[PDB]
Amino acid sequence: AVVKCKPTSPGRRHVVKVVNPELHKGKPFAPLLEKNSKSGGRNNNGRITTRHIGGGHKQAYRIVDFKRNKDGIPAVVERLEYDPNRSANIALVLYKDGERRYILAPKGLKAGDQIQSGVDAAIKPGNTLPMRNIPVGSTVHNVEMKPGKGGQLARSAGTYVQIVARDGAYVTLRLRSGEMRKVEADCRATLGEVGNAEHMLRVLGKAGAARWRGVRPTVRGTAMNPVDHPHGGGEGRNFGKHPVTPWGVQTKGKKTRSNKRTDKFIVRRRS
Amino acid sequence: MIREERLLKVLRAPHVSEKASTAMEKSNTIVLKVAKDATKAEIKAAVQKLFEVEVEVVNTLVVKGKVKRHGQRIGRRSDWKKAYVTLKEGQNL
Amino acid sequence: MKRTFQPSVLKRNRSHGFRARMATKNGRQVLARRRAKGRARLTVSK
RNA sequence: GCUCGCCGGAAGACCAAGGGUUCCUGUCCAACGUUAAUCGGGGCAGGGUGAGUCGACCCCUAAGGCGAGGCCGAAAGGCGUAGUCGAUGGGAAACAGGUUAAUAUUCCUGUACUUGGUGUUACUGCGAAGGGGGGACGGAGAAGGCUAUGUUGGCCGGGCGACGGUUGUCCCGGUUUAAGCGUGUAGGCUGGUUUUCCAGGCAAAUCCGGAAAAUCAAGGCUGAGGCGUGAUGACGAGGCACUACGGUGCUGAAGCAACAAAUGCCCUGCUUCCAGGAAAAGCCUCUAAGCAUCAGGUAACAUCAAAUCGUACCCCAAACCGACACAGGUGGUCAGGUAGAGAAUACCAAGGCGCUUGAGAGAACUCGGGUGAAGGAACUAGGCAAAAUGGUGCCGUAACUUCGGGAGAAGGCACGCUGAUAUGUAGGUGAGGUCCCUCGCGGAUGGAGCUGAAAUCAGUCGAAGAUACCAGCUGGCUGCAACUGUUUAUUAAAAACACAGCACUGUGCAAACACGAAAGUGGACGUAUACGGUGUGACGCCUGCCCGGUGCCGGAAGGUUAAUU
RNA sequence: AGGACCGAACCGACUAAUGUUGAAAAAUUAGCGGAUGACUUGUGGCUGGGGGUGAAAGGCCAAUCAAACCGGGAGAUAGCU
Ligand SMILES: [K+]
Ligand SMILES: [Mg+2]
Ligand SMILES: [Mg+2]
Ligand SMILES: [Mg+2]
Ligand SMILES: [Mg+2]
Ligand SMILES: [Mg+2]
Ligand SMILES: [Mg+2]
Ligand SMILES: [Mg+2]
Ligand SMILES: [Mg+2]
Ligand SMILES: [Mg+2]
Ligand SMILES: [Mg+2]
Ligand SMILES: [Mg+2]
Ligand SMILES: [Mg+2]
Ligand SMILES: [Mg+2]
Ligand SMILES: [Mg+2]
Ligand SMILES: [Mg+2]
Ligand SMILES: [Mg+2]
Ligand SMILES: [Mg+2]
Ligand SMILES: [Mg+2]
Ligand SMILES: [Mg+2]
Ligand SMILES: [Mg+2]
Ligand SMILES: [Mg+2]
Ligand SMILES: [Mg+2]
Ligand SMILES: [Mg+2]
Ligand SMILES: [Mg+2]
Ligand SMILES: [Mg+2]
Ligand SMILES: [Mg+2]
Ligand SMILES: [Mg+2]
Ligand SMILES: [Mg+2]
Ligand SMILES: [Mg+2]
Ligand SMILES: [Mg+2]
Ligand SMILES: [Mg+2]
Ligand SMILES: [Mg+2]
Ligand SMILES: [Mg+2]
Ligand SMILES: [Mg+2]
Ligand SMILES: [Mg+2]
Ligand SMILES: [Mg+2]
Ligand SMILES: [Mg+2]
Ligand SMILES: [Mg+2]
Ligand SMILES: [Mg+2]
Ligand SMILES: [Mg+2]
Ligand SMILES: [Mg+2]
Ligand SMILES: [Mg+2]
Ligand SMILES: [Mg+2]
Ligand SMILES: [Mg+2]
Ligand SMILES: [Mg+2]
Ligand SMILES: [Mg+2]
Ligand SMILES: [Mg+2]
Ligand SMILES: [Mg+2]
Ligand SMILES: [Mg+2]
Ligand SMILES: [Mg+2]
Ligand SMILES: [Mg+2]
Ligand SMILES: [Mg+2]
Ligand SMILES: [Mg+2]
Repeated sequence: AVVKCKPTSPGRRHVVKVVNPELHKGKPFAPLLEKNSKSGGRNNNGRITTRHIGGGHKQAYRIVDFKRNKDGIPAVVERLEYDPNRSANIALVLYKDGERRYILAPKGLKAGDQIQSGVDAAIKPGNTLPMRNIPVGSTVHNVEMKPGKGGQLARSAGTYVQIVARDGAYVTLRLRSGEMRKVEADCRATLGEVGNAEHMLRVLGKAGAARWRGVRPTVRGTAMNPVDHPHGGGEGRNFGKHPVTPWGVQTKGKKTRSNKRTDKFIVRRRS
Repeated sequence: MIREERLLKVLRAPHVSEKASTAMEKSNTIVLKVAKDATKAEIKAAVQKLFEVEVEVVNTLVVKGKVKRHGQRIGRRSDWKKAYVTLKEGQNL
Repeated sequence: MKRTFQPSVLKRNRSHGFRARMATKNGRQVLARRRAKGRARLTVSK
């Protein structure tokens, strides 16, 4: 559910929360947890290479089964869980032979549901199959770009991909960006949409809410001095320049894709 | 079994002070100056050999040398180890 | 007020100590210069 | 020595860091000490730091570092795998009393505890670089149960008062006791056991996970505190004797209860929220290659060992960082009384200090303050500064509003003491007693004693009762920025920055983009509800026309056009 | 519940006076803002000079910053004093 907070303080006046009370209120499942320390957007030269990253809350990494490789063995959903690492919720599933795993929670899945992967799985949300065994016209998510590599496409909350065509050993996918893209028909996908579609309705309400997420403030280029940024300087407010990145590249319209290796898989750019 | 050559080298001097006199007269402890790298076991074996008294226990400490002057010249006396060796109540060294 | 020199012996030794100097070639060149000058104290170690 | 004054959430006490003899004793007063100095953190000489249990060392890992091979790079070197380091975190064990001029959880006394090495006896499947479990973790909030501690009473010892009174409902003091061991309490968590079986735990496993059964229902874990013991002890108000008048020697009474009570403990609990909250070892357990009436396990006992290094002293400071014996700076721990909401504040305790020039005088003027006739902002750039308001309870409170606010709006009334209600109330606490027993640290009834606000009605003193300290000035119109935040360390705190929100735009993942000759790394163990860039800046109503110029996007016919040939 | 309210510790630094060969190369005193958070603080670590870092003041990078400090080219050059 989506809920507006009452304005008992200015920082709460605009807060809109997305509360899922289906989500397990306890601790995660420990065998599937790793530590992940923060970077502050710094690389192994110790330099900031992505701006505006730092602070925020401590988070453990949940090992999530993006490969969905346990074929023929059904699993039951034990519970849905909050995952701080990603917008989608995750679902702890228990396979019949006793193995527990985490998967991306698709829309509509709840505790008690049965799921399956393989060439024989039934066509229902949460089931994983190669896209040559999935009917053209299906909505899928967690789509592989190479067979056996694991899902890389349509993983974020509420996303999905549509299988629009199949030509021999390749399928044509319509991705959430609007791009039509070729992918080998031997790639696996999970049926349904990714759940938690109300994710995008939340309103942070205050600066500190973005700080909790490890986002540091953005200083506008025009607020700096010429030595700092191409937009810098000028008495009062002045621009008189085509807008650019901090490193001098046009930032309103200029395209930056350059990959002749993967051009052949793009059937139609997103426009 | 520590070597007798090792044992003959670790007891340097007996320490003479009011605290040492009172350790002898109140606790049956003798205060010695021992070799800087002397261990408690070595000091104990050396006293049990060369002074021929039974040793209950050895306590040790390192005295740091003072800074002194000499004709407008700074210098430093050596560190040196002190041992409180306790005898067994009736040994009477 | 807080002045610039705030001592820590660990940080001193890690930053300027004998082994830190020996860890890199430019550090060894520091030690070489200081020996050729005849410093009585090569490093902050002693 | 006697008085006086000052600090007392510190100006007391203990640490860490840092310093390093500044510690204690004798002697000396040249220089040092902003004066003198017989004194000193000064000179000189001597003394002083005692550990199986405290800390380091050690086992273990975090960020991060280094990094055999390796990948990369003119050289130097960069990055990184196996590994190996790295605390600010995890991992065994000791307390009370006494004692030195100067050390003490280290010495002594008394009473404990931990780990390992052996050496026997007894039952004996042990074995890991591998599996599982555990260690193991957030914020906020609520309430109970406690303790530290305090107050009173009882008890014990002492007193009978330099001036009216003081044998009493009078005065003073003391009334302290640990770790450990036994007990498993308030309370928190979990159903327990026993079987068959299995695409999971890189092999295996009797373990873990999963399934299916029968069976039994209180078993298991955790746990403050209390009680018993430790303890006939120690300590102990005082008294007595020496004094080398600095203190030691000897002796020692009471050693109880009730009430109040933490920010400490139970509690790494419980409840709840979203921003979803280390690792590795020690530890338990499972087995593999292997050893197999051998090694090895368990328990008992006996005996060994527990090394080395630190330990003095300062430590919100004259001993550290500031050139100074410098109104500065410096992390942690302890937390008494009266009043008070309080760690504010005032006065005090324990304790520690009077700040290393003094003596006079009592001009201008300067500094820090007190008071002020009449007037009351006339001052001035400006009410700058000052003056003023100030507490609690209750009455009462406007435009407007995003319905939360505005609001402590504004304005007002009461307020000390004594007595009664009620020889101390409402309430809290709760003994003996009686009863019951899933028989105890049990539970019910019982209410003695203790503690105890508020109010109302009378009376009463002062000019004044929130009496000191402490402690909002208030209202009206208007610009700007929504707001809490941030900023020019050292003349600018703002209308500047940020901001949630909005939009454009890039980006299909070996992403765009960024650091990097490169290898790589960040972005991200993310995947378009995502990520980068840019502008705008909550919210409400909105956001019109221009593609000529410049940029960007698309386009591919024609002209122009490089190396090349 | 809250980047909620009042208010100490703690963090800051709005006004005035003093001080300006200071007690102090930035403080003292009286007032002042925040005070459960975008808070504050200890220890250790990483980023290195046309480079870092910057809720952006050209701020800060050891009392030094529109290009740190040390050493070197180096006795730069100086139609100027
Ligand atoms: K500007
Ligand atoms: Mg950004
Ligand atoms: Mg933004
Ligand atoms: Mg500017
Ligand atoms: Mg430029
Ligand atoms: Mg302008
Ligand atoms: Mg213009
Ligand atoms: Mg020692
Ligand atoms: Mg000296
Ligand atoms: Mg002294
Ligand atoms: Mg003299
Ligand atoms: Mg003098
Ligand atoms: Mg001296
Ligand atoms: Mg001993
Ligand atoms: Mg590492
Ligand atoms: Mg390396
Ligand atoms: Mg190599
Ligand atoms: Mg190690
Ligand atoms: Mg540590
Ligand atoms: Mg002492
Ligand atoms: Mg008590
Ligand atoms: Mg508190
Ligand atoms: Mg000491
Ligand atoms: Mg002084
Ligand atoms: Mg001072
Ligand atoms: Mg105070
Ligand atoms: Mg005067
Ligand atoms: Mg005056
Ligand atoms: Mg006046
Ligand atoms: Mg007047
Ligand atoms: Mg008047
Ligand atoms: Mg008037
Ligand atoms: Mg006027
Ligand atoms: Mg005038
Ligand atoms: Mg004023
Ligand atoms: Mg005033
Ligand atoms: Mg105007
Ligand atoms: Mg503002
Ligand atoms: Mg503000
Ligand atoms: Mg300034
Ligand atoms: Mg500042
Ligand atoms: Mg200012
Ligand atoms: Mg990559
Ligand atoms: Mg605006
Ligand atoms: Mg703007
Ligand atoms: Mg607040
Ligand atoms: Mg402080
Ligand atoms: Mg002040
Ligand atoms: Mg405020
Ligand atoms: Mg406040
Ligand atoms: Mg500076
Ligand atoms: Mg330059
Ligand atoms: Mg030259
Ligand atoms: Mg010259």
